[PDB]
Amino acid sequence: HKILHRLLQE
Amino acid sequence: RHKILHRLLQEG
Amino acid sequence: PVQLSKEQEELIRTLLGAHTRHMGTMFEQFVQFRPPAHLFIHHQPLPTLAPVLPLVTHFADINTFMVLQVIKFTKDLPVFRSLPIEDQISLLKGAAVEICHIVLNTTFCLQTQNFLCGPLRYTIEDGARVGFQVEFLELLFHFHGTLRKLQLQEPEYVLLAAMALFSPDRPGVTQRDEIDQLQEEMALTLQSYIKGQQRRPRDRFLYAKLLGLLAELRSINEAYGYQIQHIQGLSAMMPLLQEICS
Amino acid sequence: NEDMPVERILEAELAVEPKTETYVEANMGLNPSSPNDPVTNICQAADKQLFTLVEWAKRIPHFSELPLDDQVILLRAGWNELLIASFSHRSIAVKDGILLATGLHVHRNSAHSAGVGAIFDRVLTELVSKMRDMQMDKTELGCLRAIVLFNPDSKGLSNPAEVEALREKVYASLEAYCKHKYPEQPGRFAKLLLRLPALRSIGLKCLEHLFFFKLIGDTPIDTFLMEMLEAP
Ligand SMILES: CCCCCCCCCCCCCCC(=O)O
Repeated sequence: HKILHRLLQE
Repeated sequence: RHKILHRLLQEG
Repeated sequence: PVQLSKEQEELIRTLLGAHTRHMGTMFEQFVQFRPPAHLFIHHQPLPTLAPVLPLVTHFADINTFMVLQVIKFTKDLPVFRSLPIEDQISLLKGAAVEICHIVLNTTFCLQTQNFLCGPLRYTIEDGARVGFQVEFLELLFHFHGTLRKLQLQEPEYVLLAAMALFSPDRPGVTQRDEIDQLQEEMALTLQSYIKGQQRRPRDRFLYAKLLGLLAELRSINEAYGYQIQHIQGLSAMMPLLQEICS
Repeated sequence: NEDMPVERILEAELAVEPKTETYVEANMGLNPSSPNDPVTNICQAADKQLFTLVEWAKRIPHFSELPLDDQVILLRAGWNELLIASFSHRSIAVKDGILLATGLHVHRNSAHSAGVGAIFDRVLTELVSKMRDMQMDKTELGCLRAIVLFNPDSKGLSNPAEVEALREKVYASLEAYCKHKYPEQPGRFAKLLLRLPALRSIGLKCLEHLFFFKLIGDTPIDTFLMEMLEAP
């Protein structure tokens, strides 16, 4: 799940 | 078309 | 500890009238569907290499039979018999399955995590043997853990059944006005009983949680339907369900 | 229950929604090449509203506190019913139509004409209609969009008792704001919950559609949206 992970972080 | 159900819901 | 009007009183009196006459005690009848031996002798599962078919023919037998009682149940209803056939059908196709689980859970043993239907005791690998994908059974079993844990007095159980049933949003419904208000009606009749909790061994937001479950039961209705087709010929064995899931 | 501030909720809702609410009409969608093809527009709108869904989640009391994987779980299996109820509420300000996040109204006619009438009508009669005939404010919406977020029963949840903790807190705040703000109607808190089973079914049916345009449909699906759907 590339996209989902990045968002929940930044 | 929904044979048995029709059948069933008929009467007692 | 709230009231239950003169109407709400009779509502519960007729739900059980038809429930005790058709469901509830139907679990002690499962034994007459040529139940495999290992069910009686719960001290061990189906032999690693035994034939499965004897069991499956029992499964589809009590399933088709259960759905039959659910129907016998809805006919002992003035209001349901009062709905046009095209809707009774849409309400049965939409509720029927959900309604079975609801009743079923009353036999569920919290400790063992098994269904004790009289002398028989069904476990989670039985369903697995019958072919049901793992997750479905995992999901489906959590549901009952959750539901049984709430501890719902018999009446608290029947109402919920009614609520699953009288859902206006079901596809095919034609008098969505009547059903929408029958739904509005049930919902309320139960919210009253919940507040009138003599012993408070249960939750505060019981109702609020129960809806989560009526919602989960929807997920369930749909997931089961996919199961009994993804399973070779099984669908064929219980033509009644086949229509409920059509 | 002061721990879950309704003000953070409504503030999170208010943070989400656009600042420029303009709307155009979508053609009857008979060609996947028109700048207004119905099917295609909803997928363009769901990709978009999926991004903003993340932030809306964040801005919800305590969601950032949760483990990084329990966040993804609750989202992965919720985004659907989330985005749905969002636009359902949003579209109360028009009749027989659906207002998109891309700033595009979608008539009931362009629906049937594009094959997806049945589900459209179910949204209308089950969510939108229902909300309107009950004046549910953006704060009440928020509590519901939140309760969906807090589905303890998710599969793979590292802590199903912890997530069920949050949902009982909102259960409190919500029944509070209701019996508070709307005293005349007591059982208003529950009226609001009645729409949950419906949102589920509606959520499920909506999925199938989405799977269908992927599998079949030439219908161009995009990134964020694509990733959210992965079930045989
Ligand atoms: C009403 C149309 C129903 C059939 C089409 C498929 C629906 C699934 C898409 C999820 C909804 C995205 C909504 C974006 C928004 O908030 O504007």
